Amino acid sequence: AERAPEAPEGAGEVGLEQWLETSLERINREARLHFHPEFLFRLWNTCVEHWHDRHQRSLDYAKYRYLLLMHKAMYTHMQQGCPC
Amino acid sequence: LIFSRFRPISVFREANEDESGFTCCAFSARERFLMLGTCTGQLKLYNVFSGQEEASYNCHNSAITHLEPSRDGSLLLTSATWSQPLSALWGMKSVFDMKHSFTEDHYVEFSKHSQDRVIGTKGDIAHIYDIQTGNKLLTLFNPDLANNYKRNCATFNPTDDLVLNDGVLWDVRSAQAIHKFDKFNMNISGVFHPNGLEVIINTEIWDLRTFHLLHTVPALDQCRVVFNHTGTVMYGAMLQAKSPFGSSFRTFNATDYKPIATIDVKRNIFDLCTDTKDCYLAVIENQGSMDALNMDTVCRLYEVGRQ
Amino acid sequence: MQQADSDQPSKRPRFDDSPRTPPGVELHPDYKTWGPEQVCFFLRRGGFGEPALLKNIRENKITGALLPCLDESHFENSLGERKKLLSYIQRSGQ
Ligand SMILES: [Zn+2]
Repeated sequence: AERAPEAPEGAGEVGLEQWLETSLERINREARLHFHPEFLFRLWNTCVEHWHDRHQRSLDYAKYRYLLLMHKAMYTHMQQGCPC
Repeated sequence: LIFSRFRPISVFREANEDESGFTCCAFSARERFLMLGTCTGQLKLYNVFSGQEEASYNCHNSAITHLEPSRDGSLLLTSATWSQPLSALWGMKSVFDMKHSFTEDHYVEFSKHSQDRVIGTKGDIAHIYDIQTGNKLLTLFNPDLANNYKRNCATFNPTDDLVLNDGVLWDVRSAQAIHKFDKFNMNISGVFHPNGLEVIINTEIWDLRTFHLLHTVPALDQCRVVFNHTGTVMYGAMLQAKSPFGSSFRTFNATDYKPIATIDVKRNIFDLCTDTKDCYLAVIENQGSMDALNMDTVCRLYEVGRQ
Repeated sequence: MQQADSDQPSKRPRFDDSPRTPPGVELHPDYKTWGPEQVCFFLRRGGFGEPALLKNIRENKITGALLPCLDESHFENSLGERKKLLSYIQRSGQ
């Protein structure tokens, strides 16, 4: 039958903190080239007002959910076709 | 005309997440697995029969936009969204390792007949790489003939003789443009019919022998087009120029370009794919909202033929 | 064997595993260009992210240009808080 290859050695090793903040740094720089700040703040504000404030989750969880939304927004935009 | 009926039978979610973020799908070489790409760069293999996550890999630093296994299960091509390297070639046989990266190529695919080459796309430029060495064999770019399509994907014709890039037809062995197709949209660069006779650019269907227009088909506008294994049917799902993904996909007859159905899954379609035996249709479905918060994206499996 | 630049954590943050135990990008330079979303970020940084206030900011579509022209009666439509908010907007940068 068809076997799925083993994960590489060392997968999953990176820490959340380091991965989260590197990610947030990269995607934020990148997003600013494609979106106007109102949009960027719409995603940030929902995530923080909803996950951090109403549902009382850690800022890291809220940031993580913002990261997920920004990635999908970057995905949509580039599939549509980027002028630059 | 059995491509008028589809019955949802299975659903895949990301198993370790509150919100699923599939952005891409492709059946594995021997179709035991549904390979699902995620919005953060991960690749995940689900067993189609059992429905369970059988493997997870970390491939890129941005959403997966394209997956192509090689027919021999040796290799996998992936593309990301905006993070370098944008595309890469991976080994599939014992351990998952990266064979080669294509730093600036935002889209890649295998040559069709003999899968020994990768053709990549960086903006208006097409690159042809050798699979074993990863060396750039040639660069296809003609500044005079460019159409500057915003969604340009270079591609080999079925026999690897020809390349379509940015609406220009290239003869591979002379490495020269032999025809520019006139531009009638801003985005879609086009695709070869599997029969090797026609070129489909957006609405316009062209004849390769004579370069005469055959059909204009308004339903295809801005649609990502997908042929079933036998080349009889094209699936089509809009992505326009509130979510820009179409809520539905249309099937057509690949011989006469006449509609067969218009299927509404009541969810934004991110991608779709179909197996070779034409049993299943996998569709990445997203929960559209005016609400930014809800972006849960799953993969629903359809049985083709069954109501 | 794993490329370290494409690596991700194996543990994913989960809602039920992420309780709070008790910034990202920057606003436009001139207040005038702010939509209500940038105004809400601004208000939250001052400690005025009461969920009711930001709801009104959105429904009434209050922009940044508008933001200097307001009074405590508007802010009613908690007298002590209204004084602080009125003070916050006054003393601020843009
Ligand atoms: Zn852009």
